[PDB]
Amino acid sequence: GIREKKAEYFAKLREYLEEYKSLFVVGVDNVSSQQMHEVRKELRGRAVVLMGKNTMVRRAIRGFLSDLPDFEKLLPFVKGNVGFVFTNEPLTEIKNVIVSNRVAAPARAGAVAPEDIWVRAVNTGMEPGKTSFFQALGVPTKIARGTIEIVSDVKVVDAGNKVGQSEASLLNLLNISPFTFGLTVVQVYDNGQVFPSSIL
Amino acid sequence: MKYIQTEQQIEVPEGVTVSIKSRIVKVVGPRGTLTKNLKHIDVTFTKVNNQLIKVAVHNGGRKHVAALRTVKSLVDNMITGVTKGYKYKMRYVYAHFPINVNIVEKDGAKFIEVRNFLGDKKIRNVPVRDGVTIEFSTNVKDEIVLSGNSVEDVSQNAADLQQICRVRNKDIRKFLDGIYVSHKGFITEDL
Amino acid sequence: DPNEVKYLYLRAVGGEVGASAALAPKIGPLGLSPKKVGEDIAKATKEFKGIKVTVQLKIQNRQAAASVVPSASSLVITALKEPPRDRKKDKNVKHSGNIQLDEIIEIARQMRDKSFGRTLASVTKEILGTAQSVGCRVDFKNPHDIIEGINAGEIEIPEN
Amino acid sequence: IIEPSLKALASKYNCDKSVCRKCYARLPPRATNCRKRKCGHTNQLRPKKKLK
RNA sequence: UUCAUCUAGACAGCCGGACGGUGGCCAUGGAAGUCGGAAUCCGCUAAGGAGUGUGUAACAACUCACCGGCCGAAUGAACUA
Ligand SMILES: [Mg+2]
Ligand SMILES: [Zn+2]
Repeated sequence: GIREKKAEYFAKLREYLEEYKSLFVVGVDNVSSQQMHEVRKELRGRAVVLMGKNTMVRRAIRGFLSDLPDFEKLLPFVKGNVGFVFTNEPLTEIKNVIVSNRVAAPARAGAVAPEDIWVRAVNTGMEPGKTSFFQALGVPTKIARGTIEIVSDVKVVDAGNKVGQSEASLLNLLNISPFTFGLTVVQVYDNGQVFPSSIL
Repeated sequence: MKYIQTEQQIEVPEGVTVSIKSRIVKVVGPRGTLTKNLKHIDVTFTKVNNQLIKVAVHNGGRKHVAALRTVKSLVDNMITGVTKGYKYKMRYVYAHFPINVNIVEKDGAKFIEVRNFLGDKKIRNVPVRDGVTIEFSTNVKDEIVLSGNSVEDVSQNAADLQQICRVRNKDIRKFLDGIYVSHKGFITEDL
Repeated sequence: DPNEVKYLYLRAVGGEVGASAALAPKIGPLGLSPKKVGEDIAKATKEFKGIKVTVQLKIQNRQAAASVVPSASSLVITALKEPPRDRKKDKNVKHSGNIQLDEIIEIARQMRDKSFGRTLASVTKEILGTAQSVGCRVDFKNPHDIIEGINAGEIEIPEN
Repeated sequence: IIEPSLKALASKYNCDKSVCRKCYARLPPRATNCRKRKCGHTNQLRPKKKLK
């Protein structure tokens, strides 16, 4: 019975193509449902977020490419967890609304670092017992009456580089959040031609 | 059901040469050469392009074709084992009694010596199997690095280190003392 | 220590001076007299006597400011308009009094801001949805049926 | 006193397992059948009783 | 043998998520899904149970049904002798 179940979804994507003239293909990776749950709230009425599994979607376009052939450039850009934010309103205000949600989540395990962390001088307050992290990674520090003291800005990891388990676990109890969480606009489909979101 | 023909592919990287007789596999790589006898498995190897070898069984039963995938895994371990190497990380677990472990030589035998295990006055002796290197890694408290070409020698000797430190006459659930492998990886980082 | 502001969202029994055995374990640590919390809650929750209603407390560096959060489940109980219940002896009190369609809307309208629903019709479904668990009958019409009627269009929900 | 990570690691080998009900044999935590022939390779398994 | 899932993307795996009304209703001192009693809702949704579990005095905190990427072709359940 999945066929009639799947087909109804197939129709819903079809309709959005005609009336909505733009898209925001966004790299929504590493966002909670809770966080993404409020994302729907602000978008009320102005726009909508359409998403499905790429497997059916990429085929589904081909069936729609029969009459609307202007979707070739989408094919490479449809990879991973990506949402089609169809747009019938000025594109600039869309992203501004979208980028708003920027909850920095502290040292999320597994997450790839999006920022060149500058570890400025911070007195930890951490106990001597757990300091095994500190000694293992070098991290010149001094346990001053229990309170460890970060000396100076050192970039252990950089943007786009996975934080190693050692520092990743170490950074958690320090509660610094380099992992600003937000829907990451990669490209923008505009009236027949998808362009990188960077420009907009 | 006696599958007519079952095939598996073993990938050969550029820097390795493999010479296999009837069942005697000789893999030659950057850090050494490893050998194994496969006379008990009754399989067929054949080249494809000198960078891919096919291992084949014709008329294989449910049990017989099961060993085919083993041979792929068993040989592939050498291919990555002579190129990228094997290292098992061990931590000691001790509540009160620190585990006194070091390297001692008796008649040139390179025995790993253990003292004071849970207050035990036995001196535990575990041989270091041929080819595995034993080293105490600093920057991590109570950690051993066990490395070598062959996964069989490194892992089994690693198990023998674990097996000699079983707690006796006691609640294993609370007296959690022992030496346990913490990580199973490759010696070369991200190679 | 003037400044530090802290929120302490927690429901409290209405129209009564709260149970000392339940507020002291939690409120006490934050430096507030047990007597004070009851009088603030009791008068604020007077109309909600015998009804546990969610009440946030603005807590300002050893100071308090209570505020009854407009909880949908708590507020719908008010809609049934039941004077103080003798719950002490009235075991299994089933608040199923009848309520006209509009009264759901105004509770729903109160929840329009916080709920993300595109329509009050969707919002009414939630307040109907809670009333399903609450058990209230809605103008002698099943809340599930009304919710279908919301989709079916027979009961025209005012947009405002 | 052992560090909790080390305690969990030791329990992975000492406690985080299952037991054959008919055989009392110690079996891997997610094994489906008993490994010892004395119990008929039974699927009657129970979790290892935890601390307290 | 019967029934199901399957290139309109199957199972497995790394995990690729797991909200809101709401701390649903009665009682337990304390049960916030998860000690017990009644019924098993709606909304955003790709989807999330008035909750399969661990668990807290209660929260909490994980974890799981549900599917929340990637790889790419057969698989799952119950019975039969
Ligand atoms: Mg005893
Ligand atoms: Zn058994």
